[PDB]
Parts: sequence; C-alpha cells; structure tokens
Amino acid sequence: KNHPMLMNLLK
Amino acid sequence: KLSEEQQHIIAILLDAHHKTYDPTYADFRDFRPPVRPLSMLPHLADLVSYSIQKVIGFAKMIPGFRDLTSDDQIVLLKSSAIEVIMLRSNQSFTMDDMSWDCGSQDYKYDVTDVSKAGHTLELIEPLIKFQVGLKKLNLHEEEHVLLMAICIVSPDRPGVQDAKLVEAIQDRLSNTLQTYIRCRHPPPGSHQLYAKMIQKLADLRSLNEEHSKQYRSLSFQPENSMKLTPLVLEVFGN
Ligand SMILES: CCC(O)(CC)CS[C@H](C)C1=CC[C@H]2/C(=C/C=C3C[C@@H](O)C(OCCO)[C@H](O)C3)CCC[C@]12C
Repeated sequence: KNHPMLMNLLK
Repeated sequence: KLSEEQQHIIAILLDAHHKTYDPTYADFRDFRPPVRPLSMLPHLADLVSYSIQKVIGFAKMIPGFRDLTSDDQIVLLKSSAIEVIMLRSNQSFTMDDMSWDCGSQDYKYDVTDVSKAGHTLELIEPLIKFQVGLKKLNLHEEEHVLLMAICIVSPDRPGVQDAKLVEAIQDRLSNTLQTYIRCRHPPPGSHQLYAKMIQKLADLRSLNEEHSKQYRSLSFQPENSMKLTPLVLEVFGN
C-alpha cells in the first residue's frame, strides 16, 4: 500500500 | 522421512541464506561510522537498512513466497523484518561476552551501543536473553534458515489478505522442519526442539512489539527520524 522501495526490491 | 521435496526446500533455503548473509561483514565499511547521545543510531540505522535488504532477498527465495499477492508479500516483510533481523543476527552474536561480533572491534556491538541507539533495557534485556536462548538450542544451519522462513510467512500477520495461502505455504515449511528434526537431529538435542523453536517465534512477537514502541517514540522526534534511512522509514513505518 505505497511501499515503493520495498516493492521495487521484491519485483 | 523427508521427501525429495523437503530436502529440496532445505537446499533452497540454505543457498538463499548463503547469498544474503556475508560472514566476512565486508559491507559494514559502507555504513556511517559507529560512534561510541544516540551516537550509535546512524551506524545501527545503516546496519538495519542493509539487513532489511538482505532479509527481502532471502524472503523472495522462500518456496511459494512468490505466489502471494504483491500486497501480501509487502505485509509479511514489514511485520517480520525486525524479527528476522533479530533472528539472523544470532549468527554474529557471541555468548563469550553477550555481544554481536561482526568481524572487528568497530563492528562489535554490545548493550551500551544499543543503548546509544535510543533503546532501553525493556527491549535490550529480553533481546539478549532471546539471543542467549536461541544460541542454547545449537540449531543446525538447516533449522536456522527454516525458522527464518517460517517467521516470514506467518498467517496471523496484521493486514494479511490471503491468510489461507500464507498458512498453506508455512505449513509446508513447518512440516519440513518437524520432519528434519526427527530424521536429522540426534537426541538429546532434538528433545522438544520444534516446540522450543516455535516458542522463539512467540518471543519474537513480543520483541517486535516492544521494539515498535521504542521505535515510534524514537522516530517521533524529527531529529532522530532524520538519522534513519529511507528504506528503514518505509518498512518500519513513517
Ligand atoms: C534502526 C532501528 C533500531 O531499532 C534503532 C532505533 C536499531 S537497534 C535494535 C535493538 C537492533 C535490532 C537488531 C539488533 C542487532 C543486529 C545485528 C546484525 C544484523 C544482521 O542482519 C547482520 O548480518 C550481516 C549479514 O547479512 C549481523 O549479524 C549483525 C544488534 C544491535 C541492535 C540491533 C541493530
């Protein structure tokens, strides 16, 4: 829910 | 008796750990220098930020983790991050002097250093006791990586969506651990080993709880929040 950095590291 | 899949799961987790935990601790040189009010916060904040990155990399390799929703993956990491860091840190912790020894004196952290990061005994004491108790289990590296993976994929995490799927994935990891202990952990060290490890997960929820309180208090003042990292703020909350 809007965690840019965390999401990027998970992609 | 440990199917091919269960052995497969373990081999995968061992490799994932090996690719995310560098025992040489060479990267610590990139962190802001440790200084021994809150003189250790810049350094430990960087340490934690680096660690969050490694725990994320570990998590993505957990068999089945990739099948969860982007939202679920996010929820699990935000809630378990601090727990897995405390858990993985047991590898550098040494009962010789109850400190986290990461290769050198500069990178050897003790109670006073944590204190210099803004924390109180209410967290530190039970944290050392946890490290002490975890070390007492003398877990096989296989058991260590399975516990971190089980910690990450917990169904009761706040905000979890597809709890059913998360539980299913964890169950496969739990059954893998239970069976590994029975088949590979010789007595007397295996006695009640599983229950003891699950109890460590309970200890971590408590530690998570206390850490979050001291973190919110600490991060409530802009000047402290200013010393953290962008990743730390995003993951541990803003
Ligand atoms: C930034 C957030 C803080 O709460 C400060 C406001 C940090 S202090 C807090 C009590 C804490 C949690 C983990 C603890 C510790 C962790 C240590 C390590 C993390 C681990 O990921 C490291 O592995 C490097 C290989 O990937 C190494 O074992 C040392 C010991 C000192 C205090 C630490 C930083």
